[PDB]
Amino acid sequence: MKSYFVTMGFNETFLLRLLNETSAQKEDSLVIVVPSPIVSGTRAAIESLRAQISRLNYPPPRIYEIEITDFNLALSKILDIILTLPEPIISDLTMGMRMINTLILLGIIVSRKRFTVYVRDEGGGSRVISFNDNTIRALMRDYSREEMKLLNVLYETKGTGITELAKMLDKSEKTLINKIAELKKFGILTQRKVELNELGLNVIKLNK
Amino acid sequence: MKSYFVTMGFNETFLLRLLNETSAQKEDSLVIVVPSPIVSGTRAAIESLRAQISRLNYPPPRIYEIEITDFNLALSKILDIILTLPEPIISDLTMGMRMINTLILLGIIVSRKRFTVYVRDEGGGSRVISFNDNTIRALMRDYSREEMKLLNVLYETKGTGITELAKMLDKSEKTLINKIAELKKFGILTQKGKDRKVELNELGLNVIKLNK
RNA sequence: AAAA
Repeated sequence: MKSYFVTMGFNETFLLRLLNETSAQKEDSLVIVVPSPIVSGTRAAIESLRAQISRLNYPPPRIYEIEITDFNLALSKILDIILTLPEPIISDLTMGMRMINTLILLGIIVSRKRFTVYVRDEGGGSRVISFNDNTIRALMRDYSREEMKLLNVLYETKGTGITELAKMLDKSEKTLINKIAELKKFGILTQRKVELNELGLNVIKLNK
Repeated sequence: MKSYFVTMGFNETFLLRLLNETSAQKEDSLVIVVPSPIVSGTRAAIESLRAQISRLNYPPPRIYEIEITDFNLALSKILDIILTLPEPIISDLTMGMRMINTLILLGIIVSRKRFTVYVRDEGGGSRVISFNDNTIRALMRDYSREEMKLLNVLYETKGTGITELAKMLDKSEKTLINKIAELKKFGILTQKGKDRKVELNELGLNVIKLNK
C-alpha cells in the first residue's frame, strides 16, 4: 500500500501520469490538497479525475481544501494530513500552486516519514529529478571527523578496497566494514572496491 | 549586506516585487541561476529586469546557467553557488522552473546557511507566505525531556499561567520564567490573553505535532 | 504547466 499526496492545478493529466507510472492500486490513499475557494479550472480537473477512477481501478480522491493566510497555519493543516498517511508518501511537485507544493515538501521532510518526490519539466519531455527521505537524511546528517576522513579518502582515491582502505585509515578491518555498512545504509557510497556516489560527493561538499 | 538567490522564468515581475518588499540595496548580491541553454523568454525577462533595476538602485544581477541531468549532479551546482553567497539568503520560489526552485530550497536548507523564503499566489491572487531557517530549526530541534514536558502541558491546557505551569512541572517560578523567555525569543511561545497565560504560538503548534 |  501507498499514499499519493499532491495539490491540483488546472491539469489532471500530471496526476494521471504519476498514478499510471507508479502503478496506483485501488487500496492506496489518494489525497489532493486544493486552495479555497476551489476555482473553476481546478474543479474541472478533479471531476475529470473522478470520471476515470472506476475504469482505472484507482481510489476515489480525498479532497482537502485549505485557506492560506500564513505559512504556519497552512503547514499545520498539511502536517495533520501527512501524519495520517500510510507510507511511503508519493509526491509530485510539478502540479498545482507553488505555495501549497512548498508546504507539502517541507511537511513531508520535517515529518520524517518515508517519501519519494518527483519534479519534472513543466513543459514535458525527459527532464526529471527525484529524491526520497533517505536523500534528505543523508544531506542533513551530522558526520563525525572520523567519518569525514573516511569519505575524504574515498574522494581522493576514487575508490579503494576494504583491505587497503583499513590500512590507509589506521582502522581495524572489522570496524571499517561495520562503518561501511552504516554509511551505505545512508546511500552515500557503493561497493569489493568502496566508492562514493553522487550523493556522497554532495555530503563531502556540505562538510568541507 | 544580504544576498538574493532565485531562478527566472519568462517574467521579472515577482522578483521586482520581492526586491521592493525586502528593502533591496544596491550593495546586496543578486544571483540568478537559469537552465542552460538560456531560452528567449528568459533572456527577455533578464534584460527587462536589468532595465528596471537601473532605475531603482537595486543590485545588478549575476547570471549562472546549469544543466539539469539528475538530482545530485544539479544539487552540486546549486551548492557551489550557495557557498559563495553572503548571509542571509533571500529567495522567492514563485518564478522559473519548479525543478530549479526545488533544488534552491533544498540547497539553502542543507547548506545550514541563514535564509528567508517567500512564495506567492501565481495565478492572480495576492497572498504571500514566508518561512526562514529558524522555522526549519524549530521543527527539527531535538527538545530535551524537560522541554518536551513543558511543550506538551502547554498543548494540553491550551495555555496556562506561569504559577500553574510551575506547579504542573514541579519547578520554581524563577527557572520557568527564564526558560519561557528563552523560547519566546527562539520563537515558539507567546503570552496571550488578559491573564498572562503562556501558550504555544503558531510555530510552536507545529513543533508539538512532531513531538507527541 | 519556466505565473496553479
